[PDB]
Amino acid sequence: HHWGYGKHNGPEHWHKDFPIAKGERQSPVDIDTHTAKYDPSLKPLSVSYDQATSLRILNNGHAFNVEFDDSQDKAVLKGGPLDGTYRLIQFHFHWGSLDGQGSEHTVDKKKYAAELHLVHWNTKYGDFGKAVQQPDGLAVLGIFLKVGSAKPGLQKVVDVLDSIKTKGKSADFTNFDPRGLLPESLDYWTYPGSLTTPPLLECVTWIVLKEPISVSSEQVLKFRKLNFNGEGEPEELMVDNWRPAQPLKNRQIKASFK
Ligand SMILES: CC(C)c1cccc(=O)c(O)c1
Ligand SMILES: [Zn+2]
Repeated sequence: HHWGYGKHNGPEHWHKDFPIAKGERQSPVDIDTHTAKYDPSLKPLSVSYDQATSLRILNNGHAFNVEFDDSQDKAVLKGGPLDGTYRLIQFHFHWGSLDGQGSEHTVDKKKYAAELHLVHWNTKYGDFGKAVQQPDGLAVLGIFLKVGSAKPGLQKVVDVLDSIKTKGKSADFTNFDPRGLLPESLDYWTYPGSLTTPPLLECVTWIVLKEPISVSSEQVLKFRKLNFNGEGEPEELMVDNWRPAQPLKNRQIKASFK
């Protein structure tokens, strides 16, 4: 009876195994565009993905993760609110059963169909496992997905999903270029928060882009054909793998843009 996104093991239950669920810097949050503060001290984000090396795609039972070689500084995030260099380890999405929900962060209470998380860890901590123990360990770049025109740079991902339908399945996934998932603008909001799944550790500088990417209805429909279950177990569609907005508490969201 481990955590998940059902009635009996979903977000309202997580605090029993993971008490930090009710902590002081949990994610996601609603982004109130009118009360976010423009911060002129914030730097442009530096997204350096030209040498990114993707390796594998994995159904981990709650998402599909596209994994990168993080054994060197090949795909790094810097600048913005960060001090130091953060290496890309993996990206994944959170999505809904319907186009009107699926994002974790919301914008003036608006839910997008999905949210992309590009996960990076602070190289001064040496590895991801160590980084998650630290208040500045991770930098997650969050990008909203709306349904409309297809995102061509997403289709290679969509096309391999039928090979990792069930929990624990993996497939080789080389030469995928994550630059193909980024919007035009790197205008962002930023705040200190947490992993949005167990263990809910409070180790994340969130960087949420203002501009959504468009994906097609067919693209997101293919996300919804994945399974939470293992092969040979009863079929539970992998949908609604998002945590709702948490209390902002003693935090202010900062904007990079006016
Ligand atoms: C694999 C889990 C712990 C995780 C790690 C890091 C970032 C995320 O956005 C997320 O949803 C989940
Ligand atoms: Zn995530």
